[PDB]
Amino acid sequence: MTALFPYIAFENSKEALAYYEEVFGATDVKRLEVGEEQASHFGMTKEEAQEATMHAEFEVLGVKVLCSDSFGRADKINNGISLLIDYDVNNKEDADKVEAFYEQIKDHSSIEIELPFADQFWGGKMGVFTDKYGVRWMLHGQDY
Amino acid sequence: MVFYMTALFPYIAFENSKEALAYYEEVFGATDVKRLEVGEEQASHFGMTKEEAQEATMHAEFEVLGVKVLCSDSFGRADKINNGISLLIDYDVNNKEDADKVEAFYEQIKDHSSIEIELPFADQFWGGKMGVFTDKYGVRWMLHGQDYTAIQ
Ligand SMILES: [Zn+2]
Ligand SMILES: [Zn+2]
Ligand SMILES: [Zn+2]
Ligand SMILES: [Zn+2]
Repeated sequence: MTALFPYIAFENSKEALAYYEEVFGATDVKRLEVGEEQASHFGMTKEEAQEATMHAEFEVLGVKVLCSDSFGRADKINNGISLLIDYDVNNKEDADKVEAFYEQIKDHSSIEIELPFADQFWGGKMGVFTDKYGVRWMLHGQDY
Repeated sequence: MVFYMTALFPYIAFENSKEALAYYEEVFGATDVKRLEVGEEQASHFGMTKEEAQEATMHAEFEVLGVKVLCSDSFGRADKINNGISLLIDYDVNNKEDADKVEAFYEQIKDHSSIEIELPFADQFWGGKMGVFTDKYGVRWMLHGQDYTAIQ
């Protein structure tokens, strides 16, 4: 029923969505552009509107992230609020996906590794990194 | 046999999570508050006094409208909280139990002195409800009611 979603204000969500699709393996990408009619209403050209995003979404590791363009109204993305992806180390399907995702992302030039993804002394796995847009991601594997 | 599904949680870096947790308990009606303080033994390891460690938080959680928020102290390492990443609470307008809780929560929070209303919580032309506000810590919350009845 009730669910929480981060809602990110990107400078350009069109670019950011292509980045997550390529670097993070993001799936189910949906993007609502500023319509040709809406261009005049917002105060932009036909081309500027085609590049702009009203509302968007993408799934990373089966979790949904919502986003929209800043339109010069939002603050720059920082690490004050990080996105933690929690998974059960005893759920093979998810555990393998997290493994594959990290394997594919760990060496990427856009990714800044804060804590390499690894098994922690008291249990589970924990990894921390920041992407080129400044989003801080934390991968948290727990034993339930 | 029993497994949990993958879930996303915001992880907030507060200057003081102890204070912030009391604020959410009081102003937001936050429930299931759990706080792990810096232990007396850990104080020396962290480079702080016994008192400073009792006030400090290593890990914490709280529920608002049945959704979980994680947090920890900044310890001067994290950036100041802004609206680059907002927290959207999504619910069904046609689920009376949840709809009433969202209504009651908003009614209780709208007039508070800590709360800055960006968009009053209201029905939207194309369907559902939407409301937007920022708290004293700079967290931007969005309330979003969805109608799953087709337009046609
Ligand atoms: Zn959509
Ligand atoms: Zn852990
Ligand atoms: Zn806990
Ligand atoms: Zn809506």
